[PDB]
Amino acid sequence: EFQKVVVIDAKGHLLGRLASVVAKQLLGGQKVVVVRCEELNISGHFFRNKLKYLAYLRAFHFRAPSRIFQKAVRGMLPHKTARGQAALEHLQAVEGIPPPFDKQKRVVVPAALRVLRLKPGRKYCTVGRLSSEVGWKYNDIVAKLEERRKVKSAAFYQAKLAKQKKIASAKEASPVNQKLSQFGY
Amino acid sequence: KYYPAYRENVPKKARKAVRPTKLRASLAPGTVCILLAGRFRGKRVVVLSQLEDTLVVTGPYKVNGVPIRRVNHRYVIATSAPKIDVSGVSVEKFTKAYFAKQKRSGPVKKDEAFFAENAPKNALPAERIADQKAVDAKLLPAIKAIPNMKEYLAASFALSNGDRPHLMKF
Amino acid sequence: VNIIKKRTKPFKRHQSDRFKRVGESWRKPRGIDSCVRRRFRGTISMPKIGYGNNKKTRYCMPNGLKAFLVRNVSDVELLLMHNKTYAAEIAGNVSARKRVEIVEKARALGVKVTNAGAKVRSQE
Amino acid sequence: RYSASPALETKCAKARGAYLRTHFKNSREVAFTINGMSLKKAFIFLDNVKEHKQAVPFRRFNGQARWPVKSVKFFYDLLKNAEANAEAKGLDMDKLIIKHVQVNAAPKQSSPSHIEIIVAEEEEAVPKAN
Amino acid sequence: FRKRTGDIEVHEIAEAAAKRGYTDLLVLNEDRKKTNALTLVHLPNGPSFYFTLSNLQTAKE
Amino acid sequence: AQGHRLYVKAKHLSFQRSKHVIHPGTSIVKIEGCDSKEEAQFYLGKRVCYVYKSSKAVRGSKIRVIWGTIARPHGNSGAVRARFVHNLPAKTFGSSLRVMLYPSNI
RNA sequence: AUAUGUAUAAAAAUAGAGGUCUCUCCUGUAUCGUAGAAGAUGGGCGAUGGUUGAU
RNA sequence: GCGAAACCACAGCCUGGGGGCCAGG
RNA sequence: UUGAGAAGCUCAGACGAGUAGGCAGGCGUGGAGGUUUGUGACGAAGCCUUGGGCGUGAGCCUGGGUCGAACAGCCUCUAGUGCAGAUCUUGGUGGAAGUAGC
RNA sequence: UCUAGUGGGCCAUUACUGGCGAUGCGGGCCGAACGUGAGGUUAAGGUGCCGGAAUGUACGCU
RNA sequence: GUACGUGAAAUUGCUGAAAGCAUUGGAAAUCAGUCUUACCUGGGUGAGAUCAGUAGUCUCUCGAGACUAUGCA
Repeated sequence: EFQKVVVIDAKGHLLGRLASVVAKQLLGGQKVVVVRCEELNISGHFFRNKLKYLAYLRAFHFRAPSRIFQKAVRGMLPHKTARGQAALEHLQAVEGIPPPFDKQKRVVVPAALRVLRLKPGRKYCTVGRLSSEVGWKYNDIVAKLEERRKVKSAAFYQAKLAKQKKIASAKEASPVNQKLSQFGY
Repeated sequence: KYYPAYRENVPKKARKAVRPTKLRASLAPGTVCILLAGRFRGKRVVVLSQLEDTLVVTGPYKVNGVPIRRVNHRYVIATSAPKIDVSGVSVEKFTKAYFAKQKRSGPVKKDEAFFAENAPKNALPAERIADQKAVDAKLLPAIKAIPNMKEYLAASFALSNGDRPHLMKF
Repeated sequence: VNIIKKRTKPFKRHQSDRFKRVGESWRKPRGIDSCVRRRFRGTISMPKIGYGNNKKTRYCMPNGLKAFLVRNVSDVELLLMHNKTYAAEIAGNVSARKRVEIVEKARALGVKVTNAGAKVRSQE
Repeated sequence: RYSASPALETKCAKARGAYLRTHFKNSREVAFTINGMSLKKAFIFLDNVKEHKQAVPFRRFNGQARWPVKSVKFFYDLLKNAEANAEAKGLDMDKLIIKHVQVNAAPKQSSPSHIEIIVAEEEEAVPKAN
Repeated sequence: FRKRTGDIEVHEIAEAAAKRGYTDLLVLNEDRKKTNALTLVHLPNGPSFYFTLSNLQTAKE
Repeated sequence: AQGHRLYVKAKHLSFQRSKHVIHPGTSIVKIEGCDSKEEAQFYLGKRVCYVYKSSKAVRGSKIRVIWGTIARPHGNSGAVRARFVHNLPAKTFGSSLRVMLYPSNI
């Protein structure tokens, strides 16, 4: 099932797997937005990606986690062609969750999840912490904003669940739900 | 002008005999089929008889407003809905000539074709309406007795998100 | 039979686009290092006999007839027995006096004329 | 023939000069400058350029602005001729607009140029009666 | 404007339009995708004029 | 909800091609919900179309349709090969096609 | 100063979470909306409903 | 104001690998 | 059954890179003889053309515009007969450049 | 019987043998000898993305 | 219109539109051609000719063409 706009929570996803999934979607005409890019995970110890980046530091050197992921997708696209540049403009990778996107459903990619792809006990790095060490200086405020949004969203879920309780109780109250329940619904 | 004037390459005798068309198994008369193409796409229609190539089908005109029409067996979805009693209505009158279109004619003279105000309308004649009403009379008790038929046929078939036709069983 | 054409594009000469001094008529590339003569990828094609069209529908215009150039009225009367096989074409140097006489004769003969509306007007 | 007909004959005037002993490139830049102006404004502009007030910009042959005296002298007389041709043709002098001024090269004899100017009246739209 | 159809002739349209209350029939003659002539007949038997149009420009042009 | 739809959404993926040579005469189409070559056998022979806009009022409409047909499966992941009456433009990669349900056999 | 119903918002973990000592997860094949001359014209029964456009 | 001439396959961002080729910046 | 341009028509099967080099058939130009009861001031030739057509091609036919006096097909004859280049010859015209410069 | 053209060199395995040279095409030496096409199927090499094709299945090391 | 028959290309200006070698198609602009009026059958009305249980002339070789009368079964 495909639609025009998807929001992907990047927490617990591997950088390469998620970018490759994202890149294939973009070339298919699907507008993709990736949020919480600083919770992205990378296989290997912290120093390994750290020496990878400082080698890259030794071209514009960008430190933000959202633009770290954007570079990963960019190498997986035909950027030299008008088709690739069109696809890239369809991708909006952001850190944290902007308010326009926190009120919408967020899907996850099972083929890219770290839990389903990394053996337990394997060391893994986080893009947010790696970026914060190479020059990024906004993880304090991003983390603080995350708590406020998480608190507000948690209250919304409680309100949604409380409203759900009434209809859930009224479901079995009506005898129609049990009159012809043989249909499987 | 009768002795040929040209080489007249006569076609070699083709050995393509005409055999009766084997329709689908699920297109039995009386079944409810979803119309897929035409002006009445998405309508659910009861099959009356199996013509040589098409199916003579009609929706009960008081239900969905689908008159007596032919439809190709490739443009109908045969559903597993319970069949409607159609043995009570004569169908032998519905032949190829019955559904044919008015042969081109319009006897005209060379003063009214110019200043073209003579074209009549092709309004369906009375006996077509009478046959449709007679069919409705012979079909309505069959669909009324079994529940949900009247509302099912007055409905329309339409897909939505999450509906996968390759897995849905009609 | 239907008039099948294996190819519809002209076989432009190599580098005819680069230079105005180089015409677009086909010349075989006589060069010994010519990449295009070597039939690399993307190199423009060269006239081969395989593009030759069906002997049954060679010389046939899209309407299945063959052009038969005609200079006067006596020519269109030759096509009396071949009007399903040939189409008359009035030469460019035939005047408008004769063109009318050619077209009127050919009309009774049941012959298609490819350029019957040329050099003339209608009065009705 | 004149290269362009941007108006109707009753509402235009033309003047031309052939094999004028000047420079083709300087004339082209002056012609580009005064194209599209009005006859009153162009006359002011050419006098200003003459008396070191405004400079003719160079766009294609920049190699910027300059004050080509020989070129503007030719264009001043040609426009005076076109204005006079509008008098004899019974044209108004307030809507006169330089519609098509063109400079073409001449047989090398140097770089002489052919200059043609067509001045028309400002086209107007009458109100629709509705 | 009645589109000319069939085997009707200018001497037959004139009679037909005469009995239908028309008083002047204009026939725009074209061939080869250009309107080159215009014949008008004054109904029912009035003088008929034959013109050859030229420089035919439409409002877009 | 609104309904009135009798088609399955599909995407124009790319042309049939090798690594460096492309074939515009056959196109690769991904259908919604079809994820294996066993399920792709259902949609073979169906009529797929590309619908787009224009500027000229051809018979009083701004709509234009290029029809087609599904020919065979492609690969293992439910992609199919679609032949269109006119080869689809290369600019319509990732565009949205419409897989009608006719001709039907189920 | 001047686009084919475009539907679905908790957090964190996979060597545990949520809800009230007890229960659930093991994907959304789910949930909300889905009949109408592309959505016509009327009548009855039961609740104060549902969907909305404009203030 | 006057006014050339030589010259000109074609043109002009870097790195690596085999001034346009390949992969990147 | 009409399908002998017997140099015609018809059946079948195999095959298809190509430098040097060999063989064959064709396209084009100037002039010659014959021929087309050939074309032409109701427009020859030439030229222009995002008009159309034919041939694998060399090329040919044609519509429209321009033009104003001659031209062509077919069968043979003949040759000062086919160009992208020779730091080719002659003429014309560019970028350099309104630069260097006076 | 005649009658044209050539009697170079390079690469690789074991003086020999092939290959290059007069030879384009798929892959990046391997594969494959070429008329114009339609369809089917493959060789070599491949199926995360760029890139057509399993983010296949199973057994193991890092 | 003497810088004069025709007036090619290179080349230059202006205006208009678009954009910043091949394959395949889209968009825009343009273009080619495209048919209905005929076939058969029946009748009515007249027409004639190659028809006349019909008369003449000329040219060819009995009858073959071309005619001029007269009739219309």
